[PDB]
Amino acid sequence: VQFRGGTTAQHATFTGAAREITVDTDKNTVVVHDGATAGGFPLARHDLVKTAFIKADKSAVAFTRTGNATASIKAGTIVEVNGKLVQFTADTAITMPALTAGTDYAIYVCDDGTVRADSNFSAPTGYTSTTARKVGGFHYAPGSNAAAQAGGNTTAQINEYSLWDIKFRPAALDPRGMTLVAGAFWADIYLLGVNHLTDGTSKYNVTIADGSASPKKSTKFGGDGSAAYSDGAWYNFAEVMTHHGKRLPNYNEFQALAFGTTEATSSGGTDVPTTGVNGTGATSAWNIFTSKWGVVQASGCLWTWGNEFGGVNGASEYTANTGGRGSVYAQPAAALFGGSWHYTSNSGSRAAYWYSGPSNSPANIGARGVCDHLILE
Amino acid sequence: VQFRGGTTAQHATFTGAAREITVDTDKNTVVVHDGATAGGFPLARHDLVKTAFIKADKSAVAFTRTGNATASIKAGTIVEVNGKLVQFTADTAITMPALTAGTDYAIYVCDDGTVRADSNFSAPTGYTSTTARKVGGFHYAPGSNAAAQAGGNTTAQINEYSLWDIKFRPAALDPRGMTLVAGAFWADIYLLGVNHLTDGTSKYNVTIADGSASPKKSTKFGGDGSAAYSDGAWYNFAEVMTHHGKRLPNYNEFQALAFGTTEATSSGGTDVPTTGVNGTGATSAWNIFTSKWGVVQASGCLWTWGNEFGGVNGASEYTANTGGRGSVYAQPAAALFGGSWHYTSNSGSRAAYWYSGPSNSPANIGARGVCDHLILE
Amino acid sequence: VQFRGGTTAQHATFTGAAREITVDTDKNTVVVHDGATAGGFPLARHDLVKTAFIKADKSAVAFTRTGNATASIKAGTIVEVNGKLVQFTADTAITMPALTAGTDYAIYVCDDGTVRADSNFSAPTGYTSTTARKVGGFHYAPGSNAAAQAGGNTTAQINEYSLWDIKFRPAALDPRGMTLVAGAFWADIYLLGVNHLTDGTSKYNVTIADGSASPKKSTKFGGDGSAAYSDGAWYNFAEVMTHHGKRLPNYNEFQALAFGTTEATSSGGTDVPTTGVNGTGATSAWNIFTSKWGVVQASGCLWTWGNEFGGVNGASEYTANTGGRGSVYAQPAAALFGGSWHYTSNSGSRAAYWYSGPSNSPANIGARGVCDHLILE
Ligand SMILES: [Mg+2]
Repeated sequence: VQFRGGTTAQHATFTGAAREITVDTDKNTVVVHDGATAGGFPLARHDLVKTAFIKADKSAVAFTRTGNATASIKAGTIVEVNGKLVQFTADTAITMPALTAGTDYAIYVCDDGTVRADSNFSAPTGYTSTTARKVGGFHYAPGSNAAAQAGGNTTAQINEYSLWDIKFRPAALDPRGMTLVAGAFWADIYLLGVNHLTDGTSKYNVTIADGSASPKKSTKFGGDGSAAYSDGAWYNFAEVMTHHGKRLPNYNEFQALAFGTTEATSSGGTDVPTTGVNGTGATSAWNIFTSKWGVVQASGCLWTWGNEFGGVNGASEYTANTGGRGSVYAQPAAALFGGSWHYTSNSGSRAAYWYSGPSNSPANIGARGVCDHLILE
Repeated sequence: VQFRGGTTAQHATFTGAAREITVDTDKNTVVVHDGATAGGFPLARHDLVKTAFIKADKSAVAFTRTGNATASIKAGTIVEVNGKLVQFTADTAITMPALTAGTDYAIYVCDDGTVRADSNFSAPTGYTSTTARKVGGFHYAPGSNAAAQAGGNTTAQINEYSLWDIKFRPAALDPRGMTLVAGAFWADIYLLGVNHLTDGTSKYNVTIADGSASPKKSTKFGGDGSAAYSDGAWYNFAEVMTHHGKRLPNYNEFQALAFGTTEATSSGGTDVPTTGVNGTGATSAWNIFTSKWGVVQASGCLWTWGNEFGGVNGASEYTANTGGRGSVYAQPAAALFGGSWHYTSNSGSRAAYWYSGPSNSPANIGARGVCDHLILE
Repeated sequence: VQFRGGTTAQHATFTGAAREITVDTDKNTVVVHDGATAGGFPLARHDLVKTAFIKADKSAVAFTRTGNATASIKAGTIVEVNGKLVQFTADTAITMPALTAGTDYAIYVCDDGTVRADSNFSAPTGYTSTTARKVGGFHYAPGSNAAAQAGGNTTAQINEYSLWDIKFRPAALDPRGMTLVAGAFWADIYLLGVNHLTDGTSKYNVTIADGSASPKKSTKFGGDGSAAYSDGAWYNFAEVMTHHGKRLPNYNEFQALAFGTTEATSSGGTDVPTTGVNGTGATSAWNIFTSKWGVVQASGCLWTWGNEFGGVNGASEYTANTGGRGSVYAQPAAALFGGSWHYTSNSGSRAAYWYSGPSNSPANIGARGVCDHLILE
């Protein structure tokens, strides 16, 4: 059976009988008729709804944490994948792989109707990137989020605030290793590592970048992938955050992201070399410093450079201290937040130090990234 | 009549005659054929266009203010609601309820083809949240926006700049009580109130939060809903804004949002206890301080904490003044903007004071929230 | 042939045979049936996918620069235009007009299946705004982007980083004359001009706005389109950026956008009056100062006001120096970035000067705009 049809031009002056259907041969679609409206009512090609992703509540993430190792996709979620509609009319359990402390996972909605997580961010095992659509993810943390203001524990579990989907996520290109702070913005769970080019800025159990162990030079600003910065100046850490679509925190962001840590407490000992791990000679375990949002080593471990200036100024004369990129005049200090291991009761979620100019590079200053919260219709 | 059909796999090697239609039984959709293309041309299921919202001009809000108490939805607006297409081919009047000074309203497009406003943000009277879709809203202000730089009047009316829709709105979760400043960002119409947890940050005729009447403690940062902060330090006001997905203004934002106020003028008297209402012993009525964008008490009433640091510094020694969350060193002042009631000709849209550290808490400092402008395709 | 049909209510209790199609006369759409599901499966009206724009990689712009004067639209791009689906299954060449140095172009996908650029931002020649859909654009620069840290050349060509589309673009209303810096945010290619109301903030070969040649007064803040500001104070430049949905850069943004310029080098001579053109008596041609991202006169030409405060403070007393909009107390300096023509080896991508209060207005300070990167699903 071949239906009556014609071009779009031929349809423009044609009024079909009520409930008559024709085919527009220019568009390769069906046109429904009502006995009254010239041109009828063309229907949409599936191609024009490719990547559709519809949630019942667009103001919240698409998933719910249901236990330390379990999560569900929410009722009312509709997903286009591989030419098909896949929907969930009730909260539906996500099939989990083996979960390993300090690892990010991607959540996929597949064309067989299943929803599943995997450590692989291209495709889950058993599927391809065609039959399985990445719609979100989460961080399986090495310990709990802070229930109050005494840090968390060392029981590996899903961080509820690290749940993201394609329309509810970090603005930064790579959403991995980040957590949503009070619903307002995203923070890196871990302090910046030396090998951030391959690891991203936020990775568990890696060597922390600071004034002595400088980060690798950004490949967007002349770096070759191997060379590190000559030192850990503010300029270099800011440049690295920019590379990854992030920034250093301001004071309002820092107090928010670090809330839940054990206040007026520092790591002790002589160093904090590694993310998510006890410091060298530490008197407090790493988990003492976990925030409400699951930010790890949120205070009392390393200072983070901030994206704010103020406090004491440098000399009122042109000073070439920017790594060969011009001079500064009356340069104010760049903020440092959080305290570090040797600062005893001065560390905390509002600890702030404004004496150090941006060219300074001591062993107890590193960085933590933040970015905007991206919500989409 | 049952059409020829089969699975998606069976369709992959099938080329129907030109204008033949088949049914894909995996997808439950129609496939159109052209006599040439194997697989044909699948059509889209309605489920995959749920929540569609299309405007002729996505760079502007979907509505036009047509009078003090009237507004229309713009021509070319197409809305999916309850499985149906509802569109407007000309500017179409919004059915209004009784309008009450200092109240927010939601605009709904309903499946019977009507567009209507209501004080209820779940559903308009006569409808449910299924048959009526919330697409936007506005603030019915207690007075006019400033036509020049002498404030506004006390004639209750729709604030044109407070019009928002789901793809043209404050980035903050709750869009109510906000206005778009020069098309650039949104500002709270009213100064922060004590009861912001229930009222939101921007509400007419409520008790203003300041250094003596501290805001309720944020429930995202340890608050129980009843307890207030011990004082009105910068830290506490910043924390409240974060709770609501907002922030304190910087200097560029403040001069923009306050433009239109009566410059070099203060409220006078001894206090400004309440939003949108005359101050205690005031020599100027509240409306003298309305900005071009309808920001109420924009200057000369209470200072707002700003999200900027600079000016005079605190001691260059560790000082525990953050409410038990660590120490500050060489802490710069946090900006204050706008002036307050006792500052005579020093108040204005560019009034700025940089002597007060963030731990200060006097009766003449409160806060105003701002957030980004969210525009979506 | 008229198909069986009825209202949506009549459909609710109707289960058609498998592969039966009916027409919902309320919706004017087709409903597919499966012999089991009451109500069947309504299909989507084309109206509900109007403006659909789907890319294979939503994290990147839709176009690729293939030469100095050529570009293609990427494979997998699907576009709704004039009721039709237009797609590209391979990278497809964009038809170019004559290209003129320092000019912005719009890219259109047309309903005849072609993709083409034009200097006109309403419609390309030969088409209307109905048959041709603006989907993006680019800047044809007067010289190359910096390949290293020695600026660029004077060979006119497409700036790859200036490529934008409707879902990958400056957050500012007008995307023209901007470039994406390290994938993080957008910067104005050119310094702010006097005639920014008609030209936008970023235009080639126009008179630069500075402390002597003040910008035209913003028409959103009392300007009439002809009057200029009394001087070039920080306040005025910030106000102009706000008008255009932009802001002055902070330090982290500035070092990023200016990277690639010839460091520790200034224009020389006595002035830099014009964008994209040699300075008056310059010892370095304009192209010496082109950044990696194609930011023109990025350093060593004019200082830009920054959106940051710090450094040396003004008197600790109320000072009416805001153009009649209140007084400032202990006002910190507003940052200046980049250096200017007379600053020899002190200029560069990290050059910063913090001695000048915002009310200052010398001939060697202007402004450059930045804004957020807008990525959409
Ligand atoms: Mg500052």
